[PDB]
Amino acid sequence: KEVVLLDFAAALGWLTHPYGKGWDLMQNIMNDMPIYMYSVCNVMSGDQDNWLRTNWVYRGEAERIFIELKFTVRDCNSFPGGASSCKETFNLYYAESDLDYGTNFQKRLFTKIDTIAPDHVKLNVEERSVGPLTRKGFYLAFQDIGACVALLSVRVYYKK
Amino acid sequence: KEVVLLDFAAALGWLTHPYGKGWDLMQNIMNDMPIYMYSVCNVMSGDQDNWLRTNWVYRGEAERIFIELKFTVRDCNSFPGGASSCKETFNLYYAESDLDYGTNFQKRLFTKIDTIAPDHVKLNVEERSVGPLTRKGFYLAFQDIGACVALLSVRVYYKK
Repeated sequence: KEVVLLDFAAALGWLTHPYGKGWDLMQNIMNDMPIYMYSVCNVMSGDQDNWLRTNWVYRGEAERIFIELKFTVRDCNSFPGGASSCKETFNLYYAESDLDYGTNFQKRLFTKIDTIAPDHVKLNVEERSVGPLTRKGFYLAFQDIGACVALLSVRVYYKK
Repeated sequence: KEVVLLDFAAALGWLTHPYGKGWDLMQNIMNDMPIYMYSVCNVMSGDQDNWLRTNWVYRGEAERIFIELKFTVRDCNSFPGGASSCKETFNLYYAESDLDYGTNFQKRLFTKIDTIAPDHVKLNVEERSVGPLTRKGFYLAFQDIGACVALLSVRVYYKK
């Protein structure tokens, strides 16, 4: 039985560091129900280190969590003239905590789970897992290093 | 050889009728390069008839055009309490013209190509074609009938 801890597409207050110039919330709030997506596309600028951090998530009885990501990646060749700093990967991180950090964030406190690879707008579904988890809760975070990516769905579950 | 006539994700002025309450432009314009997507999610309201129309596209020497769509669909069961009017399909239309209609649009002047089916946020790639085309140009259009859908990529090409 999959027990869902987090389902982004189904409804957040996610932290972006930097705010504005890094990951950006895309939204349609003009219809019956909202569509939200975080994206980033600083493929020209170099030295990108853009962070997106989920809300705090309760661990409950989970020991191994599964993280399912759906996302687009635009290929670096599709940017005219060359995008020499463009990447087609991004990184998946997490941190455990017995307490809500609120808006406090430091990338150095997070532990890498994996580089996420796609293997001209390419659709992707990737799943990773991590455990054992032991604390009251945890955060996930996404580090962008200069890719052009829209996050469509983030689902975290464990198996009971 | 595929000759590309339209590539939405790679950069529009697309018409929405209705404007605001129908298809909505989602955008990230805060980074080096833009990410744009049209979406719609009026799954609660009933009697939806929302239109999104491309720019005018030159036919050139194309006779049969291929239309490649990438998109998400959120399942109707994922809306709590029941979404009795929710759909998981949308329709693909086109119209030929020797002249630019500008912002003029009438749905009755367009011809259906197909219902697009996906077969909780599901990723999709669908391709359809249509021809023979014979006029100076054409428009594509997307009719939403009450689904929750984000259009990620629209590519139109012909084979030379």
